Amino acid sequence: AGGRTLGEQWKEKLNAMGKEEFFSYRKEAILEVDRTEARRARREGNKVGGHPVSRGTAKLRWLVERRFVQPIGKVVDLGCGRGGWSYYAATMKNVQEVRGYTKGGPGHEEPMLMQSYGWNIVTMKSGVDVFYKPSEISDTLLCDIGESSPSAEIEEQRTLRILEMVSDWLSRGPKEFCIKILCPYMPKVIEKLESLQRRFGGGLVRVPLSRNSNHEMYWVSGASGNIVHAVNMTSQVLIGRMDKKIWKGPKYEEDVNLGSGTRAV
Ligand SMILES: Nc1ncnc2c1ncn2[C@@H]1O[C@H](CSCC[C@H](N)C(=O)O)[C@@H](O)[C@H]1O
Repeated sequence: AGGRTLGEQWKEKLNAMGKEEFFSYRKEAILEVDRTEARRARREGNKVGGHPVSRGTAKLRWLVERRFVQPIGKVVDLGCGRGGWSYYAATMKNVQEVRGYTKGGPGHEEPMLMQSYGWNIVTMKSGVDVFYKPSEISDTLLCDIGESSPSAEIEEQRTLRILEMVSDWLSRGPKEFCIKILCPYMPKVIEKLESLQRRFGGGLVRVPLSRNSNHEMYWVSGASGNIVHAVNMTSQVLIGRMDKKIWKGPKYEEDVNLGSGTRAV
């Protein structure tokens, strides 16, 4: 097929949007968690109330509850940030260890020290650029890296780089995985994904907690099916939410409770 993909058309229409229109559209009909108590928790220094460190936790929870991924054994979390995913994985029955890597530093999130349930099996290391980290054995591989750009070409290249690095870690045998695809609608990214699906399996899913201001999808081990179809479906939904007559806003949802306490190691 010649011409632009649907996702590229979405991207173009998104780039043309004015400030006010962008912030209404961003959350139109999306799923959102109420982070109010988690923000007050952060500022009180409450590490034992079960409040997630970020909105990421809820996204991994959406996926795990639908069995799109089932964390087990040694979990590696690439781009762990504050630890939203690392700490949620540590709450999972058959997870034994969680190792998170993240760059940190100015402008970026440092891992937060929490006492959510299983906190004692989490080890997050800041100051790590994963593109230069030699792969290690894992049973579960998580990766939540992807910096946005108005250019789909710049996003395409970013995504491919992630896919190349992710393929390394996947070749070390993890059968459970969950990987953010920044820009899944560009032809080269599709080509690579389709190849990766042949070798490692899985499928691409859109998480409804994602904002309409991005087209991020997760390549997850528990999913299957035609990648092109899944992607186009998302483009169509995101486009269908554009140019709304009246903005109804997001559907709110309760945040995840991660509890507290250590677990047997
Ligand atoms: N090359 C790189 N190496 C390590 N971390 C990176 C990186 N590029 C971006 N990052 C980090 O990856 C993080 C992705 S957002 C992390 C969200 C996390 N899953 C959660 O639930 O909290 C950002 O904090 C960013 O600092």
